[PDB]
Amino acid sequence: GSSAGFDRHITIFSPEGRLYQVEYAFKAINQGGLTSVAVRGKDCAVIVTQKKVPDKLLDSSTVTHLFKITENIGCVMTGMTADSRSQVQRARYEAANWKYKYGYEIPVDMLCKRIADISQVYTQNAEMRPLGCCMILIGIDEEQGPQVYKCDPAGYYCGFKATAAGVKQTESTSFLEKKVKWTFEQTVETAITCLSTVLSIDFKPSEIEVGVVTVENPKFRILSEAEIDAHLVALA
Amino acid sequence: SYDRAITVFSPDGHLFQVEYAQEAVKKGSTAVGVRGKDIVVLGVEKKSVAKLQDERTVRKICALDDNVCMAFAGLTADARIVINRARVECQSHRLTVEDPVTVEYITRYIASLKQRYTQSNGRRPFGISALIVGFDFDGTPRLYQTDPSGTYHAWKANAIGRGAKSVREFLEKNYTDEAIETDDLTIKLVIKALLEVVQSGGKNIELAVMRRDQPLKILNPEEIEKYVAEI
Amino acid sequence: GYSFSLTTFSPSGKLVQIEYALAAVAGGAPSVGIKAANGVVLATEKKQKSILYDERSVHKVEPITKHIGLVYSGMGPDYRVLVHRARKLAQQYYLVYQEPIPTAQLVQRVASVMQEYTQSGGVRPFGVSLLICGWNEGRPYLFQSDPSGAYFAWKATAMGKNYVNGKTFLEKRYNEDLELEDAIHTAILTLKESFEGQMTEDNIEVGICNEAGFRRLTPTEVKDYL
Amino acid sequence: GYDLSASTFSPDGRVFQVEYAMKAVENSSTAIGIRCKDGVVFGVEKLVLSKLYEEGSNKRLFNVDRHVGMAVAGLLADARSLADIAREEASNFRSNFGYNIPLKHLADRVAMYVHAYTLYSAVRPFGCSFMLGSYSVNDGAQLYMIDPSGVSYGYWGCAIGKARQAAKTEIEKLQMKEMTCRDIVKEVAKIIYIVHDEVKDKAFELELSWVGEITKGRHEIVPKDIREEAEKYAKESL
Amino acid sequence: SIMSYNGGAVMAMKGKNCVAIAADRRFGIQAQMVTTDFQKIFPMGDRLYIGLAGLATDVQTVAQRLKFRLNLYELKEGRQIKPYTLMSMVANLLYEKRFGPYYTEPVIAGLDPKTFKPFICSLDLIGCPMVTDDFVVSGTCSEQMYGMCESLWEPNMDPEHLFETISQAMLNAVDRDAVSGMGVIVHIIEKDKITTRTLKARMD
Amino acid sequence: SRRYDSRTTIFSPEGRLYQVEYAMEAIGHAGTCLGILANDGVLLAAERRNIHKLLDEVFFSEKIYKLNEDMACSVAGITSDANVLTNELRLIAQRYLLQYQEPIPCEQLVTALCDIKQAYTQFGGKRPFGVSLLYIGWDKHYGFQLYQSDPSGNYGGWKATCIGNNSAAAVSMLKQDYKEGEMTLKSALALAIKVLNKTMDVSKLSAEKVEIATLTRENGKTVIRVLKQKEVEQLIKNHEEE
Amino acid sequence: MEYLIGIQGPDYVLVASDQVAASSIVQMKDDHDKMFKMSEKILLLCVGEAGDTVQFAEYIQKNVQLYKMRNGYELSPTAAANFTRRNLADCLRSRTPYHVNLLLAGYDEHEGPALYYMDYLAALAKAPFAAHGYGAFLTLSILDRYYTPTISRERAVELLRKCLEELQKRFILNLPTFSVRIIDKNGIHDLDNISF
Amino acid sequence: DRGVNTFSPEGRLFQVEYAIEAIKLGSTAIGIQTSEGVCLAVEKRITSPLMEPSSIEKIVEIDAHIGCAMSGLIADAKTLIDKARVETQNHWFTYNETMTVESVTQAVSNLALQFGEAMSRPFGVALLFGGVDEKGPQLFHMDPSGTFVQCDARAIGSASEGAQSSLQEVYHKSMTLKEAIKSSLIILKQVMEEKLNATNIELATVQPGQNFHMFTKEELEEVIK
Amino acid sequence: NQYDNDVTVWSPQGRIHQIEYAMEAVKQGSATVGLKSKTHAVLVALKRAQSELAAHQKKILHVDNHIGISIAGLTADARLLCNFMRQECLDSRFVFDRPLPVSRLVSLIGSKTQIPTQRYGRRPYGVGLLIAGYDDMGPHIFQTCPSANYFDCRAMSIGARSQSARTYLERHMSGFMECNLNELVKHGLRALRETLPAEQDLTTKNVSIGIVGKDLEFTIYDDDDVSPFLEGLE
Repeated sequence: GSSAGFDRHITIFSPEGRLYQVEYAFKAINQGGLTSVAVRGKDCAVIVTQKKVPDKLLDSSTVTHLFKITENIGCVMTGMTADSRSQVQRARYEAANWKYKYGYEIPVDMLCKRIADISQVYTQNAEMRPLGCCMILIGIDEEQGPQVYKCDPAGYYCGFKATAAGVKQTESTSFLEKKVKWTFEQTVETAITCLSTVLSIDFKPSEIEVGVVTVENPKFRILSEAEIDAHLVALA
Repeated sequence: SYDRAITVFSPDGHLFQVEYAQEAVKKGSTAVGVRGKDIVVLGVEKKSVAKLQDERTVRKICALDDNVCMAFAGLTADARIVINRARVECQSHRLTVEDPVTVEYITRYIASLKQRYTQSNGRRPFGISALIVGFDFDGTPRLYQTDPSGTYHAWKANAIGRGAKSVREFLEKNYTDEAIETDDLTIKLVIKALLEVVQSGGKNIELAVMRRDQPLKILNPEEIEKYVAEI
Repeated sequence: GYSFSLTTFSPSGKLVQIEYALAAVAGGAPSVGIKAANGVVLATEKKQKSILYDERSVHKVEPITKHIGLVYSGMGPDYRVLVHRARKLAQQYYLVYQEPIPTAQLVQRVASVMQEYTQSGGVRPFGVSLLICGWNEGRPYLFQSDPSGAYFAWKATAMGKNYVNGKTFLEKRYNEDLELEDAIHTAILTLKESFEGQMTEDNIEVGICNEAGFRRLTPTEVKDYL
Repeated sequence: GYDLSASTFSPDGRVFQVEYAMKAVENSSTAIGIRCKDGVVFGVEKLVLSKLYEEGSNKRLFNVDRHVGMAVAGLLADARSLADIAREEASNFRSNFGYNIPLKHLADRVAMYVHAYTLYSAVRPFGCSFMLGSYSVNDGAQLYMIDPSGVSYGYWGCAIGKARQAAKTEIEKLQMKEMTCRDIVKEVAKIIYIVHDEVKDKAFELELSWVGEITKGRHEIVPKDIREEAEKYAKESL
Repeated sequence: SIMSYNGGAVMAMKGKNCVAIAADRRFGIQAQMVTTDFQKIFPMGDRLYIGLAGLATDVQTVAQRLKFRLNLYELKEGRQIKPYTLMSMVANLLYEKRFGPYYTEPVIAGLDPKTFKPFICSLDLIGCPMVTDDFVVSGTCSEQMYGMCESLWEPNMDPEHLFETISQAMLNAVDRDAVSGMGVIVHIIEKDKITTRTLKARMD
Repeated sequence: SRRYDSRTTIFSPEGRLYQVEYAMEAIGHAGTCLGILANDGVLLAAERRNIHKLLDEVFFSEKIYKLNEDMACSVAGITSDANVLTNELRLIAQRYLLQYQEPIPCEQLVTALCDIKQAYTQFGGKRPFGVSLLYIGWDKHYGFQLYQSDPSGNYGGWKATCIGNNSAAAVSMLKQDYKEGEMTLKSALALAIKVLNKTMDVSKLSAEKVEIATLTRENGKTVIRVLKQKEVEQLIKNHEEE
Repeated sequence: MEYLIGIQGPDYVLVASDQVAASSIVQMKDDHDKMFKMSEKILLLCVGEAGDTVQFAEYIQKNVQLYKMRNGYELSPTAAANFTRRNLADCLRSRTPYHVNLLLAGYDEHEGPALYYMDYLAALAKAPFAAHGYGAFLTLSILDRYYTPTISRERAVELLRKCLEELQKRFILNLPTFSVRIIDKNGIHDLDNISF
Repeated sequence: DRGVNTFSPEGRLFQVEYAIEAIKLGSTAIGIQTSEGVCLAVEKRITSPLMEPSSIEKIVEIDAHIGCAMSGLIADAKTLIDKARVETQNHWFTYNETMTVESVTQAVSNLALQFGEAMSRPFGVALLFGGVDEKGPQLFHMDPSGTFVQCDARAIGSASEGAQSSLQEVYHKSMTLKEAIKSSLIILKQVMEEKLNATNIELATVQPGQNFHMFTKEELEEVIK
Repeated sequence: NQYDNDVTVWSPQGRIHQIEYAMEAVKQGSATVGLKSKTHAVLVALKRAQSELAAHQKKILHVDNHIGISIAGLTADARLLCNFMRQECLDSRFVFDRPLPVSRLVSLIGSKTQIPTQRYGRRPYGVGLLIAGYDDMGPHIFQTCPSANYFDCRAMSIGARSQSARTYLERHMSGFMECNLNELVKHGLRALRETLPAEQDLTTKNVSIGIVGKDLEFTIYDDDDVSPFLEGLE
């Protein structure tokens, strides 16, 4: 836990070889108080996220953490809201550019890597802080099937079978660890169950958000309140 | 691009960095100049008199052109930069005015460059002081002195570097017309002045005299020894 | 951006930021490099935090060209930057000379980039050490490039966690007449000395470099060696 | 000191400079926006700090486009700059795509511009909050609010400024969804009179603007005579 | 044309374990001859030479910039450049001036530094390579050179026979060219030695 | 921005440049580099730091770099900083040759590099290069020469000199053993070994712990070569008998 | 058109040039010097487009002088010739090229006497003798016929006179006087003008 | 540590206030404007006996009708002096006429606050501009803050407070140039540490019809008696 | 303490100390009063005198035929802003062949002076202004500050001890519209007189006037020309 000079203020190495500012950025993801879970099925990918809107005067439809990057790529953001929006805007641009210059749709892992590389620059340059958010990407790849990727503030990215982010990230990881060691309905139910179990909450249709991509219908889709209700009743 | 203001005003109205540059000049080797009838005398403490050294490679006295020489004190690396900037200026002046520069003209250019480095973003002031001599187009002897701040003055006799005060204090009482009457008499005033601070005065002192329409004629070990012998 | 340096000289003559970058490299996952008579082996420990991670989604051993492979110890995201820059440097060289860049030439260029980050404005040095291998003119090469930009040629070496013991182990096991297959065995054994629990074919990555070129060993192949 | 720069995260993951900019908004006077069925009504409690000032001085209601109105709170100079940024964004969109910029897209662009001043030490976060109201046949009524951090959301009713909490409670009692702009104007006036403090901040002027079916999609200042009824009704209410 | 302003001719021939490079020595401006000892063939290694024909000013500039690049290469790489690598280096240098080209067509001749295999090639002013197994020509009298080379060149010639062949090829070719001539210089590159000969030629 | 600026190029209260002095401290602990000028050539002897048994040898040397056809140099201090300066030296020499079609005079090359070093200590806000160099070369104006330059941008010509670890003690020995104008390459090589034996603290001198390069004129051409282990081993043997 | 000529002997270089400065059909100056002293042993003879010659020559002169000030010794004739060519060739494809023809004569301590010929396109050539201008067409063959490598300076002056006499009789332009200079180990010497 | 453009709690720019402090360490300069012209007198303040008094230039010519006296950091003054000379010559070239004293002072003043992090700090000098135009003799004074004003009589430098008192007690609207020249020398002598001779002070005048004239040694001695 | 050196640093109470410090510069400058009627706009400034022998520092400046200004604070900043205003007015006449409406010019000053309050290493303009002008909407009186905020006023006062001048204006503002030019200027001089200490009075050496109106170009009255306006004032 040693420190020296300005190592807790800017992204420079501390005596132990750590980057405190990057570590503080991970704590900024938990400031929002939400948890997200992504599960990969045999032929589908599902993203579920907590939807808290206790303001009441807010327009519920505009409050969301699920975004469409391209026609076949969806994503869920966790952490600082404004930081997330800019990261989503950047990802949309990166994908559009890739298609334009290479003539084909950007692979999910290439997009995640591209976002991770942009995040890395903030951890090496002192004049700007890292974004306080986390991005999880899902989509169907022609040969590898359903993909689930996640990149953080450090610029680290990885592919997962199942993953999570936010306040209850650690417990979601443990819960899914046992389960992993699946049909569309099973993958969706697994995701909702993980979120419900770690949060100790019997979810209602308008309290969660669901995004999916399947081998049959690759287009990223958001489930409606009625579609989510069907799954919620089957789990009960 | 580094644009931080390095030289700024202090509460008492002083420029800290400029005063620190003057401190560096004080640690430099002693240099002494003296005006003469038709020759100028420049004496610099050689100090480093190692037996494994190639003496010619580290000369403090330099030529700026065919008619102007100069001595410096302080950071030797800073001095080399300024000397070369002045050389380019002299060449430029000969290609746009069709005439050699006067002593004051090159002193002005050098002083102006030093002043520019005390009011520019991203850079520290030059850590040197210079003594400029020579003769003008007609044939009059000049002795100027510039410092880190960019101010320059003409002098009859002057000293710079370590223990400059001591050599300056002693120079007032020993500078006259009889003393600078003959060419060999201009070499006598300098040496004595240098001897008040130069350890083991003799082979630790470099010499140079600028005459009329004559090149940088550095004196030699035995040449200087003659004067040292008699003295 | 800041135009001043972040790495400066301390009173005792050290550049602490580079020393702190070396501490980040020392706390990283172990990496071993062994130069055999007819090839080079690059082995690294790649232990995931859980079984949720997809082992075949990211790699630590990366090809730069057809004859050059890379491995690192330290910060993963910093390593990605250098890999991309190394690939670019190799292609620039190929465009001009129409021949694959010699390993030593590539290491020099990569080290130069790393040196730049210890003196340039507003940036910290890379927190990674590299192990570069290659085959040029019927001969194998093994180089190490650290955070400061200095690089050394090695016969066999180790970096990251417990590298000091790994180097001592290598000194009492490495010989000049060793063969690639034999080199691969002693490379895995070196990783085993500092390994935690149960070395499988999913928690270690192996890359080899011979006359045919540089290639990452497939999991099936790694299983056979284990 | 972890709160001197916007490019510095504090140990518990916070950007204190952005939070300090939000304090400035909380010191300002209240401004409310209500979205009904026919359009959007804006109401601002413009404090008159001196009798020497003319009526209409230092307005907090702007026109950023033909169909878009903007209500602000916080540092007026910062807010005026943001209004110019929004105007330019709307004008740029019309040039590139040939039609009126959708409100949601306009709110996104401005919010990201606002978000750009929260990442570096070279600049400081904007010290204001604002609402964007609009109405078109295709999109209907829209109301967005953006704060100093750059987050923007759509609302049915919103309030910004010092009495944002007290104003919000008043706004929740109304059923704006099925209401029309004409009857909502009086309600907005009423709420501002209720949240206005008398002991402190004596003397204020009510600013009203609206956009909807009644103004044919054009954002404008509520007609004087219609504002007279509202002011009258609000005075009697409290 | 700009390529005939100064005249000149260069040719390279491949033999059995050896290479030959020759050129005329005339330096002239249009019809007027200025000197008769102008250098057109520059050494670029122990067994690697480059011949340049075309505008005299560009001949000197290209040779000097190439020397600059080759020297830096040898210091950095710590080895002698390969004949083929030099060809690429030269092509890259000429292509950089795609729109505002150096008016010269280089000819490379040499033996590889480790295997001593003969190598010859010719590039155009833009930088397109032409690696051949027999000969390469460049200059104002290329048509005459092609004629001489096509009928005289034989495979697997030894150093003596190769010398005679390239000598006769150049002599008879430059004699039918008005702005080329005033002497011929020939370099025979062998694995163990370099032989340089000046031929007895017409001076008109 | 101002809060983090380390201010590398400013004068200290007593007119000193801290970064330059701190860089000199680093050079003082680095490997020993010694240069000796003789009547028929110059030599460079440098102690090797990379001595690990698992290290491989595939370069020209470790601390000795050829700059052009008639010049070589040795470095002391930050290794990666030396690579930057050595590459710059090569470019300066080639640029001079492109312009005048003649090899750059030894002193002119050193002066050009010193100008770059001086610039870092005056403006830019960057830390200086932590390198000290020794140059050996031959030119048509002054024949065989030896130069030494440091981080401040200062340089000087020498008959014999030393930089790096225990250079102050190495310089003392040189003063009492170097014969002005009566030295030869063979006699200079012996002195180098003698001096190197004292400054180094590892009993047996060892051929693997050192690197020696000589610069001579052969048939109107400069020859620079790094002595092989055999030649170096023999030299060490001579000292034992000496 | 202006006339330049250089003859290199075993240990000296002899140069000469016309002194006419013209404006269309009138000789505005009849004693114009076309030689520029770059250093103690180097002369630069320049002719060509009005304005360019002086601008270019002065630029070279200032750089040659600066080299001596910075190093303590003069640039050799060969290095100076190459420096001149480099500069001339750099402006060849630029917006402001220098349309000048020149001869560089000099004496090097180690190398001896040197004569360099340079056209406007910057091609550099060392030669025993050379000439520039329309007059070179009538005098080059004369030098070819009488010049020997061991020609003495007295015979060289007579050889130069032969060339200049040919111009008086054959050339259409009026060139009545020539500047004559010689460069050797003792520096640059001014000989008597050759007038007609 | 603050930046160069930092405001103090009392509403002042620190650097500008520190630059004004520097003016107080400078030599005393006196300016007096009368109906017959303007005179400028400055104490040379020679530090040593080996120093040549003629090399010290505290009073300079900007143009034929305008003179200038400086005080404070003399090296900084040169930059402004050259700027002023260029301004008047540019004005002559463009409008075929002379620039007024006020205009020249305005142009020079516009370069005072142009610094930040291009000047890195304000100029540490005060200027006195004296000359004759269509409005007759005119005296202007400019300091480091960029503020310039017309004055009847003004003193700047180390002993400016003492000099000002004397000036305002002995100055009237009818006084001739001779009285001004004598009065200004009387005050200079009273605030000068050293003895006031003809080699340790500088004097110049500018009258209607006459050009900027720097008094010679002989002319000073005559007046000094 | 740690929050009062840079303009980009927000303090914990939600304020920017550097901008507050820049407002102090305006408060220490000599007072200036600006008022208007239904037909005219008047500017009255108390010219301060550094010395007893120096001239009174100018305060009122011509910007255009329909616009005049008064400054309080840093003179350097005032000149910079005045130059900018003059250029904007010139541009308007060059492009549209008409005078730039006063309100639009004040908006331009606001955005220009706001930029430096958000950028690191920049400082706020340390000057306050009173802008008098006349256009199609009538006569105007605007007030700008160092924090880039501006106000449209019926009457205003800025500078040292201007609070008492504002107090005076507050009670007499009711009869400003109907007031004719001569009496409108009196109200201006009376308010300006309040800021002066008891002993000192308004003379022809320390009072400059600026007037613009329905049928009058902005004109500055100094010295002897202000006599008429002063003579007859109780």
